[PDB]
Amino acid sequence: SGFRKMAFPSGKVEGCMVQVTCGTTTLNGLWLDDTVYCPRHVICTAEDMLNPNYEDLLIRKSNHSFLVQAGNVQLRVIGHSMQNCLLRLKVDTSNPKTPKYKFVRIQPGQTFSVLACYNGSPSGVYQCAMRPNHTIKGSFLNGSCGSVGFNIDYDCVSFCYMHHMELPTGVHAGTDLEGKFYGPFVDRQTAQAAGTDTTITLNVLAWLYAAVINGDRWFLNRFTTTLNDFNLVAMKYNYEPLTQDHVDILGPLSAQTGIAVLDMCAALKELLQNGMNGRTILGSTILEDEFTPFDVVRQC
Amino acid sequence: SGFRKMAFPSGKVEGCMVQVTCGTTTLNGLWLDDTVYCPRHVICTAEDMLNPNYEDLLIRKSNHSFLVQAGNVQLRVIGHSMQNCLLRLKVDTSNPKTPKYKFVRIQPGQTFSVLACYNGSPSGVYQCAMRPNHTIKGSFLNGSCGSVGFNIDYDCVSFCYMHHMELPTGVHAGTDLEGKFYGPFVDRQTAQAAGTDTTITLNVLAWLYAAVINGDRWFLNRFTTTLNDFNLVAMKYNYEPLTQDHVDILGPLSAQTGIAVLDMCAALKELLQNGMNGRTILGSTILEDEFTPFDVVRQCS
Amino acid sequence: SGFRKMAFPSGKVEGCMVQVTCGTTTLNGLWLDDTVYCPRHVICTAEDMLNPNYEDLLIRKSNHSFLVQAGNVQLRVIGHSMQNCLLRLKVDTSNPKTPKYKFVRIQPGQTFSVLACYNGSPSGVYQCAMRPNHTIKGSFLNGSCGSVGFNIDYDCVSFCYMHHMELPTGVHAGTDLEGKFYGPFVDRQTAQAAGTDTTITLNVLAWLYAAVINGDRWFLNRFTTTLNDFNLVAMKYNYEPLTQDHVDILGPLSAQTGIAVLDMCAALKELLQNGMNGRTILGSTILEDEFTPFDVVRQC
Amino acid sequence: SGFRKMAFPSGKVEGCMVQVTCGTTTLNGLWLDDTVYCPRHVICTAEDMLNPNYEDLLIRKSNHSFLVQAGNVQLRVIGHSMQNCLLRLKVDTSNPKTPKYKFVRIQPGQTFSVLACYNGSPSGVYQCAMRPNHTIKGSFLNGSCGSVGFNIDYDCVSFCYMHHMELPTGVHAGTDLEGKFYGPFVDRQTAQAAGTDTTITLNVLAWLYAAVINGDRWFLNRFTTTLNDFNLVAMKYNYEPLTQDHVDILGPLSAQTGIAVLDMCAALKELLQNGMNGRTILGSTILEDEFTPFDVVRQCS
Amino acid sequence: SGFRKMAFPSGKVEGCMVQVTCGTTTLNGLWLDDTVYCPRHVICTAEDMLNPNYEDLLIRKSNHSFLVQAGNVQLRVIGHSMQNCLLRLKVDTSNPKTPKYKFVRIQPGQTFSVLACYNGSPSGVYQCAMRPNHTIKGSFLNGSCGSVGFNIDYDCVSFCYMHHMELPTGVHAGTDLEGKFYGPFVDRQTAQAAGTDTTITLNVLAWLYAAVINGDRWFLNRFTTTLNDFNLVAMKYNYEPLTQDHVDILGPLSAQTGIAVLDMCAALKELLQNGMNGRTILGSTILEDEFTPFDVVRQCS
Amino acid sequence: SGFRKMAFPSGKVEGCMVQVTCGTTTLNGLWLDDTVYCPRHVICTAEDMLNPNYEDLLIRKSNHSFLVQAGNVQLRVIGHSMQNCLLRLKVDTSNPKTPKYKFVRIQPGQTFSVLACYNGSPSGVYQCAMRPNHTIKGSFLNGSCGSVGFNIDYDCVSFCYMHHMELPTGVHAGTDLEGKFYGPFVDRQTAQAAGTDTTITLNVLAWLYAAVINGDRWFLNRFTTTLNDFNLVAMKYNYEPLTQDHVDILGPLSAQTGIAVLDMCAALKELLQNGMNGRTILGSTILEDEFTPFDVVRQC
Amino acid sequence: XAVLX
Amino acid sequence: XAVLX
Amino acid sequence: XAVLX
Amino acid sequence: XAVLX
Amino acid sequence: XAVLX
Repeated sequence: SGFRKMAFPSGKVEGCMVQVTCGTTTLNGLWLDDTVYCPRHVICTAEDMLNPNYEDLLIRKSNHSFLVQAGNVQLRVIGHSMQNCLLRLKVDTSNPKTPKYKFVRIQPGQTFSVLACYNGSPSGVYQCAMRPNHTIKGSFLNGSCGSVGFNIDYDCVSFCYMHHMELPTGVHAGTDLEGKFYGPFVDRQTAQAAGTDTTITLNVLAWLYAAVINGDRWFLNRFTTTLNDFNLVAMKYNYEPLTQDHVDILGPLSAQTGIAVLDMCAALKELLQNGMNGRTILGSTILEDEFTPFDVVRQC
Repeated sequence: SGFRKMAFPSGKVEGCMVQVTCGTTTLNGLWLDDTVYCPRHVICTAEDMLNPNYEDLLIRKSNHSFLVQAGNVQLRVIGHSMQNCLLRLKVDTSNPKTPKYKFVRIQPGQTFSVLACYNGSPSGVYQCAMRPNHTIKGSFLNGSCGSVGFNIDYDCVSFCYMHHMELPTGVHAGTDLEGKFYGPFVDRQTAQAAGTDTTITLNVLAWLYAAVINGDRWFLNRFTTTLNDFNLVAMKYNYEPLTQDHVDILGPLSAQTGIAVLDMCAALKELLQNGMNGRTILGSTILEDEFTPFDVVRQCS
Repeated sequence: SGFRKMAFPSGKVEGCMVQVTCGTTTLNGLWLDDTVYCPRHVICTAEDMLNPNYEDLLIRKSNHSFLVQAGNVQLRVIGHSMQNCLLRLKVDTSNPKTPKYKFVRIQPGQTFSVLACYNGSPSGVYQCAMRPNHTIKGSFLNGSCGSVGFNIDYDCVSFCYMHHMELPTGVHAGTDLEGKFYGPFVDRQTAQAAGTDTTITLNVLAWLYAAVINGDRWFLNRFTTTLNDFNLVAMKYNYEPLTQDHVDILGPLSAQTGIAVLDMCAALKELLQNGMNGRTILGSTILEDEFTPFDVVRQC
Repeated sequence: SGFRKMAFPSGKVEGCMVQVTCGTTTLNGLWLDDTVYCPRHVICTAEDMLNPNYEDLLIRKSNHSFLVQAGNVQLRVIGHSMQNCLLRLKVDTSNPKTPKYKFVRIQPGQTFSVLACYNGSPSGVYQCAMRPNHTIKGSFLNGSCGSVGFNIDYDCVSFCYMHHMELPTGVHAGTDLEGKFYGPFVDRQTAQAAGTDTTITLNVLAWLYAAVINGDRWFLNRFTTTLNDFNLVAMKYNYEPLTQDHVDILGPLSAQTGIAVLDMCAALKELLQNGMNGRTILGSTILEDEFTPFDVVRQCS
Repeated sequence: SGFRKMAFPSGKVEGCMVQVTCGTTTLNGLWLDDTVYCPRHVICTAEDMLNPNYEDLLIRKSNHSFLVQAGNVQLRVIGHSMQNCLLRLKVDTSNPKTPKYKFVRIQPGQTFSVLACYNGSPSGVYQCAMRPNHTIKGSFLNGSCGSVGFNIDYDCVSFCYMHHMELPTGVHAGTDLEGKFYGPFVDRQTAQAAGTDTTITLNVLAWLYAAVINGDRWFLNRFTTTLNDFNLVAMKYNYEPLTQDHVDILGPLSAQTGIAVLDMCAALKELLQNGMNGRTILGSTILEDEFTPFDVVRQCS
Repeated sequence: SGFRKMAFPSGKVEGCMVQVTCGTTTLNGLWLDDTVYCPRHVICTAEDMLNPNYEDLLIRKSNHSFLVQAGNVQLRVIGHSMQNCLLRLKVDTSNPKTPKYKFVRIQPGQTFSVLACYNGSPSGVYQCAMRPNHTIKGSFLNGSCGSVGFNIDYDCVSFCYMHHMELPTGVHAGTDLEGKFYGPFVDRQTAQAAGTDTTITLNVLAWLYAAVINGDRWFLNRFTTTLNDFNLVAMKYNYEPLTQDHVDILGPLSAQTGIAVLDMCAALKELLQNGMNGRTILGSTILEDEFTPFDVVRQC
Repeated sequence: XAVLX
Repeated sequence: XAVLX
Repeated sequence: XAVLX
Repeated sequence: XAVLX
Repeated sequence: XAVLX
């Protein structure tokens, strides 16, 4: 038994993470075969980042501006070429640890693991859900900006996130590995701000089922109610207000049948509410009321 | 096993039923020890009906304008007096079958048993509750006024109601056994009408238990829900419109737990409406949307 | 910014993960060098039931009754010792990927990534705390035994947890690699307790500090103000600056309550700036001012 | 315990309250020793209110165009004289119930009580603060003028407000007991509107203490613990005691965020035995404890 | 113009305040004609506090263990007797300032005026309502027990409350003027606690009118609505999710009628919730969706 | 003043309506220039209509099968050619009465006039709204099947409906003049059935505004409430249940201010509900309750 | 209908 | 179910 | 706290 | 429920 | 407003 939020074994992905220094600026990079991907904006310094003019910044650079490092090994940068918001750096080495892999674009509600790393080295890993507002809430310090999000199945790593920024609300945005931002964000430090996010139903039901397999089970049952949360739905269908001596009064039949009044109320309450759906109670329909608590204890 | 409307065994109270006559007009009355109580309108003719003067009509009646009688064994009326809405009429003998008895004044919501009588003779016993509005929904035809209602209370018969009139509605009014009307009404054929009702809850809960006891408990195992119903609450609580497709995706789990979606749905359907109440699902005090359904099939076979 | 239970990257550890098998039972083995460790009940077959007799279980299965498989090639098992509650299984070929490693005994209050594996194959990773009650609250279904909890800490993989069993109430408990179970439990099958547990007070302060470093910073004495600092924050809301003799006259009240007037000031100054979040001060929401300190003194 | 807004027993002032009428116009009067003060404009009609030349508009009038009534008792006015915005009527009788009294001039920010009178009689007592703009926020009705405002020091009633008019904004304004208006106002149905009104700082603090003294401590930003004091509320709720090493371990974070350990103890302590009341720490309703000091430095370098 | 909490003018009731002493302990009492009522705990020492035997402690007290006094003008205590929770104590003289008076027994929701007194001497008057739960939220410090609460009822003073204890909550209990406690409570320092409250509606409506009268009526001109709020009802009643764009399209009309969309929206927002009630829009008894907005700009300039 | 449901002057459209007989079967036809459009299925008889095979029915026919008639004049049928669900009949005469015209596809919620005609002659005209369930509810007898729906503006007639069938619920479907059915209907007599239709909001508000310009105005005002529809929202925010002697009791202040209790209740009711939105009532917020109905009448 | 039986 | 019409 | 004043 | 594993 | 990152 047990249920924990659980990231995929980071291994397969660990070995494709490279450093990408370019000035005093260092991001991470996802290095697959002979290409390394990583945010553009690495071609920036503090003093840029404004509303910067990329490509007007890119190829002010060229191949020698990029310091790619797989830990030990420096990798050499044949060709550089922008791609939406990424950078496809071309390099003199196919990465021997490259995995069976594919680029996908995750849908809101879906989940991946994030392998969050700084200076091109795995710091930690944790699971993360794609909000329906397109931001996603992880732990990202500055200098984490290459680290990726993925899912695994059998052996095929599936990259669906690469991390660019942190909206001022404290959430994070990013891009698929085509470099197109998830949501309506531009990679550029402006007055932008996350959508108005909403809870992910099917994942809450999903979770509930999980609460049930580890037999947490309680909620499943009929709920109960309180007193003046009942009178609240009395006056509705036109019933006398129920009261505290009205309750200890039903004591006897509570005890006898073993069912609190307030849990009976609960069901009286739905009987009003959602009707009675072609079911008979004591061969009846309309809820009988000319029987007192005692007229019952006598007859039984 | 079984639940039917049951009236207290009329035996003891029959003993007490007699008829009262004010030359032509005939009510029935209650013979207890040596007093015979009966509605004060017996001292009428269907001429004073409209709006009578009782204190006047009574004050012109002799002590033997009253022919009380029981079986036959006629009783002479030694004394008489108007007490609220009854007449007392003391008689020349005492009912040798007066039981242990009491003049309680029932309270709206309380059932009692009624002994429809016609000219001092039994006929029918059925069960009634004094509605919250102060009428009761009985079966009373002419010349029944004076019929009574009673409850048995360990060895003692507790009389709580005697029958006077009927509102145009179709219901019935009446008095306690000390001449006080149950309600606003008065004994005159001047069109009064009854307050508005409302159901008595206590007795509906009492009734609900009765159903449990008799093996009808589905209404406890509560709800299941309709999809469009849910999405109403979903929208209220900023949840994501649950859709046909979703319901399938869930299938696999909704299967092997045994708890199909829309029911589990009724469960989320107000897990938000009214809290987790101090308690915790999977060690959590919030609801957790950061798990896909595959995520959960995955983390357990 | 952000904060989540995130575990150590699992790369270093996934490569030492094999499936020990003893005839009818397969489970997980940690494979370091020539020593492949694993839980000491891999041997059994059900009728070791509630009462297992260990020590003597072999001239019975002297070697060769051990599959132990990695990747999908195999390990000839050239030895076997009964290390406390597990078995060291000296094996023909050594492990090419055996990461520099300590072996530790962690102590209650502390955390360690667990890497849950089923059949020598990893499937997910996540954090775990050794409760001061000597249980951990994890996610292990059957097949999990032998999965390992490990920290990292500088290039060198520590180890601290070989997974053994699940007490009645959901939690689990297990051994270190030196063999001694964590806590007062035994790899029997008899119902056993599970301390009382307390709340890890060092952690809860850490976490609070975590929240402070995130700006989630609303708790306490971060307050005291001086006069001028108030007097100006004052007429920002039309509150008639207050002089020295004001303070002097509040004195008698200051003393009954033991709240320096300047702390009241501070206390109010806050309410002027962040309002009230709607709570009653004596049943208002609008600070009252038709009471003089005199009439307050008079009434108390 | 408790804290309500209370006023001085009107009693002493009740018996100085007399009615001053001069033809249809009736209002109130303060009757001390052998004088009654009351607004001028008692000598008015509702047709000369806007531009009334008071000096001279009194005369035309005389000692017998004022009947002053104290109960059902008259007293001869034996001399009229205006006194700034008052009238000094001299009656032929000294008030047997005149109390130790004295005139005063309240400074803004000092509560006084008010006795609302209509037609010479007290209706109700309630208490006002004299806003720094110089209006009070009372509850005065047409015919109420001459209702006074007093305070009470032991034995001696101390008047500081007679009540004249009512600005458009919904507030009120009057004079002291020698008729010198409070603020820039005159009894002159015209242009008068209230200079902008700042809050009385002092009385808000006083009020806050009133609050503490009464149980309401939440708004209180403080305190401190010692690892000892703290350790004793820690045990209360099964926590580990903070051993002196923990205080050391913390060091690093305690240095990063400029917040000495204890202050976080003091801060937790507090929040332990009070709750969060619907607030979330790192988006969590419950206090978390599965992150060691390291995992925190680890993640927030 | 103006609305403040007003207490009845305490004059008449001050006349009646005296202090009562049972050797050391000092309540205040009510002097009316020649009886002086006061809480029965005065016959105590802070030793019997816990849970005293009154009938015992009283039966050991002489007739002059009682030093009643008024101003000074000391009164000797000719007789004495415990009547529910008060002592009567008949005195050697009669308050020459007993007013016309009555011992009504107020009902929850009814305000009355309270005259906080300390050792037989006035001090404070403020206004209180007897909460539905049977406490009242007063201001009472030590040695005030015996303070009373009253209402003036034309010429007659109707005393309704006298002060006994204070619940841990911070509220206050007490008795009517015939020794019967208002509520479940009893006069012993044994920790009772108060029922749960609930607001008194009648008085909130009464209060609401007061606001109307004083020229605060916005809350009548009712609502306007938020868009997401509407679409909740829209979805409930199978209406079409109203959207940003729609709101513009409507502009032109929302302009020249003067009634901007979201307000008109609050108007549809339950024209469905609760009917058209017998009435008719544009000769229709249903709502009519078969007209575009252009359709309507078109059919009228 | 006035507001009536009002169709466009049928004139411009009247003169493009032709008869189209083909066997014992006669529909209407919309004749523009040298083309006449009309439902296919005219090439059907009772005994077909099943699941018929059009085109397998069309060109079993040819030009001589079609009897087109503009009242008097027979028109000649050069070329016939199917088009989705229409028929484009080509003819030896441009229709002299053709109007400035355009083919559009109306959106749900929009409205047109229907010129409903039998045997190619205008019977009547009336306005009609396109439900959001794609059916539309008009009066259509059998033999009306050509008649069209249009809007006018200045002089340009805009055809957006041509009428094919009547779903068994009693509503009608049809097609734009490209012959593509509005909604998911096939022109063929089967167990098909209209969607689950929903009310058209913006048109109801639209209408309301119209109720206001002819000063119908009532609803606009605050609504009122009933008694036990109030207690229903009392117990909510925790208020004593209001009662009938509680009401005549407020009589005095009702009369004085001229405002029924139940209309005050109404507003008390919203004050609970939607809050109070930063507005002050008697300089207050929290709704005062220590003032009785009289404590008010006295003070005023 | 008010009807005294 | 439906009629053409 | 029950507290007879 | 006290078991391995 | 936002940071790259």
